[PDB]
Amino acid sequence: ANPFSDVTPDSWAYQAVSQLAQAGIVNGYPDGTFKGQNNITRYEMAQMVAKAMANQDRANAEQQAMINRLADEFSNELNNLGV
Amino acid sequence: ANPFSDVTPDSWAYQAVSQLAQAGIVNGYPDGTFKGQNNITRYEMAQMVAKAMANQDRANAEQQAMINRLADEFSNELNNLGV
Amino acid sequence: NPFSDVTPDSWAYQAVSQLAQAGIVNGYPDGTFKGQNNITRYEMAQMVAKAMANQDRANAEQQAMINRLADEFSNELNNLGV
Repeated sequence: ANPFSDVTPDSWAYQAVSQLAQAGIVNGYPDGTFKGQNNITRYEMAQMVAKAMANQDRANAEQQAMINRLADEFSNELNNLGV
Repeated sequence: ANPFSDVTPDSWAYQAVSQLAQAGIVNGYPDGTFKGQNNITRYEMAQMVAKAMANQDRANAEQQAMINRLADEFSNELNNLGV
Repeated sequence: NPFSDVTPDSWAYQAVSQLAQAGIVNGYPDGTFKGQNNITRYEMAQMVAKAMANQDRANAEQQAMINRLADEFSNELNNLGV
């Protein structure tokens, strides 16, 4: 539940956002976010998910499915952000 | 407007925050932000505006007027941020 | 304003400095603690919130530092959902 606990590189959600960054759908994230094996806070993840949701129409159907699932997973932080 | 939708370089607000960065009033933003002509999210723009409203003592009369206009234009995200 | 500054003179800046050195605070921008630059209350609060998320790493006085930071940045932490 804690918004500044971590999401780890071995998790589905980390790998999802990292792959959406590979795709250019996630862009504009703080430099070094995907560097090495550093965790990402749920709050930072949610910002990346919110931006992907705004760039949603450019995703393939599989990526749209990833965004949909991420949006559920981070709904509490997304609501905090006004999304 | 979604808080993580994009503000484009043609918008008054984009150009104003870029000018405030050149002047030093907006500082401490992500590197990359004003290099070239890439979009900035409303949420990041709002963080830059909040910073300038904190730094508004540095501003000349015309810059203070710009900042006031910006705080209006991003009032929704500024309210989310607690500004 | 959550984006008003915290200076390097401040107890709070130095405490998060110390906790980052201790490894309790991580994942902050690279230029955060260098060049004697101020930190916004917003970025301070994010680091404090990681310190709370990791508070089981801290000893008694580091916990006391975390507790004091959590009070100091309570408004920003609330806005962040913490």
